[PDB]
Amino acid sequence: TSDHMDTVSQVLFHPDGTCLISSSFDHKIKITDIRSNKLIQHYNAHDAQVNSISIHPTGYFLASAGSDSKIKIWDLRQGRQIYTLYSNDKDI
Amino acid sequence: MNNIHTSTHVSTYFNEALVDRIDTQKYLKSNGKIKKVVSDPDNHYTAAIDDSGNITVIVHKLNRFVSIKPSSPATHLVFIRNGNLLVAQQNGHISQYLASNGKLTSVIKHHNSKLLALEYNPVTKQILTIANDQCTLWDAQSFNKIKTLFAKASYFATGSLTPNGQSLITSFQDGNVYVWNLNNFEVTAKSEVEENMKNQKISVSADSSRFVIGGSTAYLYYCDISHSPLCISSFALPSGSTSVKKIKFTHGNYLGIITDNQVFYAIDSSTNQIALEFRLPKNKGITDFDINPNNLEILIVSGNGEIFKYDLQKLFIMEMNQQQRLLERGIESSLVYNVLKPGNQNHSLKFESH
Amino acid sequence: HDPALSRSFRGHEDIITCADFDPKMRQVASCSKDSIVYVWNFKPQQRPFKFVGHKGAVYCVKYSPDGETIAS
Repeated sequence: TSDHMDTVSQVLFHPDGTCLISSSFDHKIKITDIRSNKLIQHYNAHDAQVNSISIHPTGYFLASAGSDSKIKIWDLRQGRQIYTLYSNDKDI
Repeated sequence: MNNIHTSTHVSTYFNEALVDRIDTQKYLKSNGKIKKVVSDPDNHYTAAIDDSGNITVIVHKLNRFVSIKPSSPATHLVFIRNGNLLVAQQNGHISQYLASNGKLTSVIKHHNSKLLALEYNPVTKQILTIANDQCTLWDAQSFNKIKTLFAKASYFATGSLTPNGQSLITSFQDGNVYVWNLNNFEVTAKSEVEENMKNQKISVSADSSRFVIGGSTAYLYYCDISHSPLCISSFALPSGSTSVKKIKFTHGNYLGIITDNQVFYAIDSSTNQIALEFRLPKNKGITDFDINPNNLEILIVSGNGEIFKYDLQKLFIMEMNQQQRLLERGIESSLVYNVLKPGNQNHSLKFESH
Repeated sequence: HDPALSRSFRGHEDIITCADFDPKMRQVASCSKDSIVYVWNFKPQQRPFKFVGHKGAVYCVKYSPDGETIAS
């Protein structure tokens, strides 16, 4: 609580299995490392009933999904949200 | 002695350069006249409501129509991309028909209200109903519910969804305008305001960076998310406005307005000034509107019984020209439009939102 | 440089919770919230397989890196 509110969603990893990624019902992704359980940024997520995620294989993109039907993609090499996607009815 | 007539700001504009006609002889069969317009988010299936109330979907390429047998009138219609019609009926229920047949498929009920104002978000699959003291949010397929927003006392006036994105804004009689996490039932943004307004409605842009509030008092409020508070300012209206009955957003930075002086207006929110002014003969009159955004194809229902028959995009030509001829002289738009100046905090609907 | 929704899995009954892929590029596995998972490919003339199991919801399906076994 690394701050999450409820039932945590998918936990993802840096390509090397480090810097794990998590969010839950709370609208934020935390990217935190292993043992050295330190945060690099708050990857604010969707205001979803619940969120969801996968990260592009290169570890560059956080695909922020969730129970609501807005979808957005993050660029981890920048730390910006790239943008909120058109989405067009997708509670991914 | 004395008041204003006749039809010079409306039927003369509306029918200026048509390529077809609503041959109203085929529609106004009631002993009586057309009273209200409700309409299609997919634009083409706009519909007429007469003093009987049967909804006639006017199909503006066929000069044919869908006669919906039940006489119950709509507050507004919602249609989806797949061919269905969701009718917010004035009977307290929302009734879905195959749009393609006028064939009843289902009814959404839970509401106890006279009004069920609808808005449909085609990019969320979500339809919202504004009714009585609640907002019902539901899956646009319309066979279940998502949430019932409500309050302990402040009574509800309005709210809406965002069609090319998503965020839910609602307001109370208090004028308090606030933003919801529509999927968590969270008020994430809150306001307390000075201007209380009866029967106010919130117009929500498809990309809801911008919002507008109407209501029983003669004011209009405009929001812009790029600035804090989201509602940064308020302003009073062109002389003669008494209240605002209906406000709706279009594609450009614009909203249609119906006031209770029955004059309709088109407002440019980039400046908060009126582009178009619409007037009809004494009662008779202008009663409601339908704006279809790509060209602003319009269905207008006038108390004069005429069913229009126009595109605002085409009417804007007259206030594109005119103004551009005057721009050769250098006429100022803030006067042409009547820009409505931001006022005091004493009557604002100022609202912080993120 | 487009999100590129291409062509969806037409026919998914309702209620969808996941997907994974066979890196042949590709066969797609997907799963519903009730009794069913699907596996199909492009060359769209190809037809999907409808698998029955997971009488309750199925939340996730996954393929081995060779696109072989699909755990569900």
